[PDB]
Amino acid sequence: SVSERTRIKSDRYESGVIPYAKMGYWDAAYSVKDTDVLALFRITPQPGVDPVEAAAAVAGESSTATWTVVWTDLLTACERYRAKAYRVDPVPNSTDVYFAFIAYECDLFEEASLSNLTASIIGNVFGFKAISALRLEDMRIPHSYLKTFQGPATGIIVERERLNKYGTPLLGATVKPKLGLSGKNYGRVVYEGLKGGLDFLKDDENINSQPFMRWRERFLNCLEGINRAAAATGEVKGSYLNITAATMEEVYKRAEYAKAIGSVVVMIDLVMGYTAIQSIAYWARENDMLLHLHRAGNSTYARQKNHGINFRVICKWMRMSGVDHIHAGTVVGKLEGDPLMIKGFYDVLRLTELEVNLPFGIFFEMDWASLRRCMPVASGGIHCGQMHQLIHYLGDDVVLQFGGGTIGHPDGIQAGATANRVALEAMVLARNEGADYFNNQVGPQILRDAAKTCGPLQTALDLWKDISFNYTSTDTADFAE
Amino acid sequence: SVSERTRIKSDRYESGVIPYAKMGYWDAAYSVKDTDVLALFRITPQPGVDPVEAAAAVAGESSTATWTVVWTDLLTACERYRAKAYRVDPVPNSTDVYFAFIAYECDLFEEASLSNLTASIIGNVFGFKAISALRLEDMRIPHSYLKTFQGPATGIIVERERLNKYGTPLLGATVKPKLGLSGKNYGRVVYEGLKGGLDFLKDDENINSQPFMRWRERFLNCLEGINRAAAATGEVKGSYLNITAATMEEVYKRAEYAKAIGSVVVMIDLVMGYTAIQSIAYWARENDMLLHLHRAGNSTYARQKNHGINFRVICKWMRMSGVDHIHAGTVVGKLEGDPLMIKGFYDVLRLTELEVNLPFGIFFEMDWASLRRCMPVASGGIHCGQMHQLIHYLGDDVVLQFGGGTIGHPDGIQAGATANRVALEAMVLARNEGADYFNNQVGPQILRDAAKTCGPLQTALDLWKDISFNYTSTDTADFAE
Amino acid sequence: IIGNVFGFKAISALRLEDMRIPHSYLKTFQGPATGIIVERERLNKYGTPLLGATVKPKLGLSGKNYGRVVYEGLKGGLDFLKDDENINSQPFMRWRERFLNCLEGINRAAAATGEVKGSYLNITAATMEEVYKRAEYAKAIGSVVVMIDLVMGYTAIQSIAYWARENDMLLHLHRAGNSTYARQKNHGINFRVICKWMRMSGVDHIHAGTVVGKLEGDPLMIKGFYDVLRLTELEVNLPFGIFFE
Amino acid sequence: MRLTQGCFSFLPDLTDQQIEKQVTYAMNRGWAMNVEWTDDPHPRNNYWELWGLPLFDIKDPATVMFELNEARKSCAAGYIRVNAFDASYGTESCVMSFITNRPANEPGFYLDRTEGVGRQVIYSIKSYSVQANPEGSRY
Amino acid sequence: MRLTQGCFSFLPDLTDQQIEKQVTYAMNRGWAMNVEWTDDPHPRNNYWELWGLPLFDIKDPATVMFELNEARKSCAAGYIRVNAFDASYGTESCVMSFITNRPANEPGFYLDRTEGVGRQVIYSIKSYSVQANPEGSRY
Amino acid sequence: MRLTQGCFSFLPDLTDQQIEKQVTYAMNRGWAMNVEWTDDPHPRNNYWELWGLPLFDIKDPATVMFELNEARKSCAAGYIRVNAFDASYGTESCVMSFITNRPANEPGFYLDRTEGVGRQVIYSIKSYSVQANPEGSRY
Ligand SMILES: O=C(O)[C@@](O)(COP(=O)(O)O)[C@H](O)[C@H](O)COP(=O)(O)O
Ligand SMILES: O=C(O)[C@@](O)(COP(=O)(O)O)[C@H](O)[C@H](O)COP(=O)(O)O
Ligand SMILES: [Mg+2]
Ligand SMILES: [Mg+2]
Ligand SMILES: [Mg+2]
Ligand SMILES: [Mg+2]
Repeated sequence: SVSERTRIKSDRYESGVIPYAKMGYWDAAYSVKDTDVLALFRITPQPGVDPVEAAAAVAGESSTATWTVVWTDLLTACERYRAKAYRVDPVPNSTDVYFAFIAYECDLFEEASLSNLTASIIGNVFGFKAISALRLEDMRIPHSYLKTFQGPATGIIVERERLNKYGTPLLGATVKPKLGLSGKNYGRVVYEGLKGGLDFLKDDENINSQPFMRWRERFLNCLEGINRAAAATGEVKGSYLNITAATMEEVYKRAEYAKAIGSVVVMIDLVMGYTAIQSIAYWARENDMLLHLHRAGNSTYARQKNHGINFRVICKWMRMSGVDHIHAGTVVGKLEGDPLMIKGFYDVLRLTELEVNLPFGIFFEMDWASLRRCMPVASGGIHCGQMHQLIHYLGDDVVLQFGGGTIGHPDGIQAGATANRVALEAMVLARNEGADYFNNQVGPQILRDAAKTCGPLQTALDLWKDISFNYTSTDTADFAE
Repeated sequence: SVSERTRIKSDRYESGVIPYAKMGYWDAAYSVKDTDVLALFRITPQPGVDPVEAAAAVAGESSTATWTVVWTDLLTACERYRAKAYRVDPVPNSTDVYFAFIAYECDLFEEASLSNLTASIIGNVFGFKAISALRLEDMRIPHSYLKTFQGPATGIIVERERLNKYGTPLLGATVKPKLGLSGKNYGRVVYEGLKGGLDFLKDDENINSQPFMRWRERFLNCLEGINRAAAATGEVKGSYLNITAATMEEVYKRAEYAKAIGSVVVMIDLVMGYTAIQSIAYWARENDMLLHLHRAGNSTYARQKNHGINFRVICKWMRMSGVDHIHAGTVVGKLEGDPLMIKGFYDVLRLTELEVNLPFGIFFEMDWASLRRCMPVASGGIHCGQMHQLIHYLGDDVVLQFGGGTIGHPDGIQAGATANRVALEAMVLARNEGADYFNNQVGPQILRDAAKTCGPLQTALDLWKDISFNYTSTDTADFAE
Repeated sequence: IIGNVFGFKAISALRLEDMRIPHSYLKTFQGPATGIIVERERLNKYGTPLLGATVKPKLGLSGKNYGRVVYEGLKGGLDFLKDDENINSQPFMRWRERFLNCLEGINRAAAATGEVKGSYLNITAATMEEVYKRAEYAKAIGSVVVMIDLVMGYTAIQSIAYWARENDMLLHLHRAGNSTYARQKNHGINFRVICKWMRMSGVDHIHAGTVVGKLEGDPLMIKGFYDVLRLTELEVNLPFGIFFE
Repeated sequence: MRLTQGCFSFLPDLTDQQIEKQVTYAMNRGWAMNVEWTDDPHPRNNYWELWGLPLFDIKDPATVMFELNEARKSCAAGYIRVNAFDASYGTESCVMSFITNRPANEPGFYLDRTEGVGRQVIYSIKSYSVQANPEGSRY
Repeated sequence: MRLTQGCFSFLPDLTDQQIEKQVTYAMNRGWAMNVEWTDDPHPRNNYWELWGLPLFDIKDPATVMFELNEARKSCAAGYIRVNAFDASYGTESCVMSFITNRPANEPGFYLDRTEGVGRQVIYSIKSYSVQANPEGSRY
Repeated sequence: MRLTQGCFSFLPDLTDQQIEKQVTYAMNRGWAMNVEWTDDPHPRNNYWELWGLPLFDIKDPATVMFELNEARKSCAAGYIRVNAFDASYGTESCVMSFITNRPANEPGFYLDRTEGVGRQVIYSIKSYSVQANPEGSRY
């Protein structure tokens, strides 16, 4: 009878189920604090679910709530820890889809831990029955949380100082075929491509260690090819040695090996996951290593507009974690890339602060707290005939990677590299002189002009001139300019 | 010149672009080998794209191809390494959606590396422009690849032997509120819940280490509560101590601490990523620790039928990696869960081999190569009034977790735990006696009968009788029985 | 497979002739640390058999004189020399003296010829700790190759085979003791099975017979042994002793 | 206190009729039954004493009930449990274990606390019945 | 061989008119220009010699061209590069560097190989011009 | 000295007739052939320069001999080797490599010795031709 006598009988904490919007997780008058973490969700409620209740449900189940009232809330400063949905707008040109802004108290999150941030923001709410579809579109990571993270190990500025390369985009290429090559032939391709003009090559994302080539064989042969090309050109050269592996112990073993033999750079795959990524980003800073992130698996959740995580959020999480490069799209290549979305991704990675820019998908103002800048990488189905488009959409601080577009050259790997570099430098020179190079009657002419004195470029333009990848995008803007 | 004289002039290896289906990645006559890795994709081609060409594109860009021909293929046993799309069927009751079967040579994949398997299968193809939507539905992991993986550190059988608990589902509960509790109050909730009858409690997925509670405070207080409840009951007791952290070094530190103080179990979050998961699964075997996996973030790619990764594939990858528990759905709780899909997930986790069972989403026959069985965990918005449904859908080898459904009890945490345990044991006893317990006129009566002599259960039935989560599922079958 | 059944009273003689090791068990083993293909790439030698020589007398030479013989043999054209199987560390020559002097002879011959050269430094020792110490020392001074004796046994062999892959070292296996069980037709273990077990364990070389030299070797059996070691798969070939695909 | 090992110990003590139906259930699955006794209730006392061999070939639930009631007549005061074993590949383990007999009074346990390093406590669960009397004289 | 440091070294040597347009482009962005000389072409020779101070306040490209051609008259045979510095927060670094003068003949480099542990090679890139003659007399 | 890389360098320099027979042997095995040049004879100079692409789709030994003689006309003084590549599963590697051309005079190498820890010597093999002159001017 003592349990009967001491039952809680208040409106808010008597046992039972009440709506999340009545549990403290909805407050249209809430005043956002500079220290709050903010999230923008695209919410598609199930039919018959109130849109504000859905927003409050997301806010509650990603902060402190569960499905029924619990008295143990009263052992805490419960008001402080509840997240607040504070704004629910209809999505333009949709009928049952809403933009929901949610504010989270700074103290909810473990310092410097991407795994903890994501455990709250994306942990459970995407599986909630009451929501038919849910997409994390943007986040405002507050200055005070960012300062707990390292940011890029090296960053764009120090990277170019380590390479002694300033004034043009950087150049790279994935070795092909994706799988099957031996370590000795891998070093040959790397040697040829670097000697022919590329700044970098890279292991394919699925080149780790396999029966046809064990990883130490690849690393040693590639370092012979790298140093050969550096002595043949007088330039710093490198190749992204892939240290992706099953366990953290093996990743570290491959990273230490790459450092011991003098590699300027290593690469990792996103499928390794946030905890390994954060560990190796700290390692890369501690060991003077450039850290290239291939975004393997990103499109399983980032492709569709109705559900998942927009890649611009991934960009923030990975710049926080501290990778030095991340693949970020080409617009004109073989992988999905709406240009307004892509330009937004590149700004997220490269700017010192973000302004609201709805056509670019930038929904929050956000200072980057002097975390270093992350180098976007444009890769996949591109060729030097598109150089005017690449320079226009993607700017100066980017690595343009030409795998098939280098190794597919009929006159050999060196010629393919030379064609790509001549196209790049000719385009940048003309841009700087004032040419209207993005215009289809101007850009292609700049390249044809340079090709009159560069056989490799003429051949490359002849071969790939008509190659385009024109498909309708899935990840598209909601606002026009 | 020499390069012009030695240009390759064959149909297949002269430079230029040819369709993937003409590059060796399509073979309707291919004979599957017992050592092949097989993948089933649900492919939605862009308008105008040939469905077989799309399947060949996925096969090529997830194995050895790029977008243009490369002579370096000829330095390899290139025919051996190409993946083969070998069957493309229309999806029932759909236009322009196809099931595509693709076979991959065993030697493409690094032994024991989930990161490498996924780098190929999901690395890039989900962002391919030519495909408007892509979903990985199932995989046949060959016996010879499975034997390179550990499988569950402990497994269902040894877990029940460590706990000395056989004959009923196991019982658990997430501590609530999700965030804000101190370490001392966390141990209080754990003590009360275990003493009241639960086998386990657990940290919430976002409880790691935070200003309101640092992780060592929680671990020490919980181990006082655990040992107190064990001495009060004569049972083995535990609580999933969450070791999720930013870096592998910190995860290991928390894991070692949990072992040092005698915890039977730790938990990790899927957001930590595959490499950390594999590392800690090996650690858990080496250190006699049960390893509970919370699937945080899974629904960002697993929710929608048109795109992403079906959770049954995640189940295979995580059973290979070696977690001992994984959250796998409730059917009747607050998170998405079509019953045929759920039943399929549970079979994937618990059976020694899989038979084709299209209504359950099992598209491949697959032996599990004596990798241990992984314990499904049913959690989220369930209560003891649903016990007949839980027993029917989810079977014997499962942890049923009642967070709000324990702590939300008006007569306190012990009462809530006792209500859940009485309901479970009464339901299992009646099932074993032969009752038609799943019937709505029978199951609820078994519970009402037990409630006549259990005040806590009567109160819980009174409070939550009318609570359901009836929404249309998104992840649904394509075949009926 | 061989634990107790060879001693059972009820069988008067027992010989293990062949084994079918299934694909799914093989994939749990490393196989050769380096293998034939990568070995020739490390040596830059393709087109002919490789060439070697055991230093003689078997026992008694000093480390300084061992290095002289290695220098002369390599400079004269051999790709390799090797320690004798019973050259480990002894009063007449402790092992570090041999290792340092051989590396001077090896590098001298390499500079005299423009070729990669080496000598199988024997790291066979009483304990795993001492074997590792000798392997690490061979690595530190730049040897392309070390050798081990079969008498060290399967657990040390598997340990050092993993070590050789992790440390970019060729691993030569001398089959010391093999003929105590592999010689007679009625009883023991046929060497083709040892070939399978040692290729699984991951040695890079193994002694496998000459046919025409001073040690036992019927050509049909020898040719069978070489197929077991070198082919990507085996077909039933009863004259050569290959009983399983 | 009530020892709540076993899978039905939050329900009242099982009648012989209730036990027989659980045995019938186990045997229709093809599971082998056995009977075990202890008077050490410690949660880590894995190996209760065997009452004969497990009944592998037995097909009539009445024969399991016969052995259970013979164990009840013969064993000292304490606990008896009945177990069901599934020998099939993938399990090869117990799949059901419940208590069929318990003492009239169980004093239970206390928690011994040894000061470890730092704030760590070294715990031992101690049984009042075991610390007081030897096996066979505990209840 | 051709030293391909600098961002336009895969194009022909820049004329004075082309250099002026690149300078005009840099100064339009508010970047500061400077001129630097070396006769050590090593890829890791970070610090080429300064030709005076960077031209922070200079607003007319002709003044940069004036200093470049004075450097050309005064410096020994070797390399001259022109750099553009962006002192803005977020950069505070060079953002353009290209070669404006190179020697008539560059012998280039060879790769020195030292036997490391295992199969590891310890590499050194060695300049033919530098190993042969001191600074000021290399070209 | 004589560089004794290659598999026939303890035999006299091969005639064109002898080279054609080796080429015919390789091609009858289905192997692909290529031609490579270098003037760095260091034993660890793994990547000699490619003369075009390998001759994958060539059936006539005269065609290989044609490219070899074109390489001999165009390349600077130094070394040419002919290789045969086996792309078959289980090999996927070179299976024959022999020298077809060598300079009139090869000075060879010396052994550079650096004092390591203890008695250890850190060795470097140094080519006289390479240290004296850049690529293309060594012989
Ligand atoms: O495997 C591939 O296809 C690539 O190596 C490109 O090869 P090519 O250069 O031959 O196309 C890159 O990994 C993709 O660009 C990754 O895509 P993203 O950059 O969109 O993540
Ligand atoms: O945070 C949560 O909501 C829970 O603690 C449940 O709390 P309640 O028991 O109070 O509902 C679990 O993490 C979810 O069940 C996870 O979902 P799933 O099992 O589908 O991955
Ligand atoms: Mg790739
Ligand atoms: Mg939770
Ligand atoms: Mg001998
Ligand atoms: Mg004591």
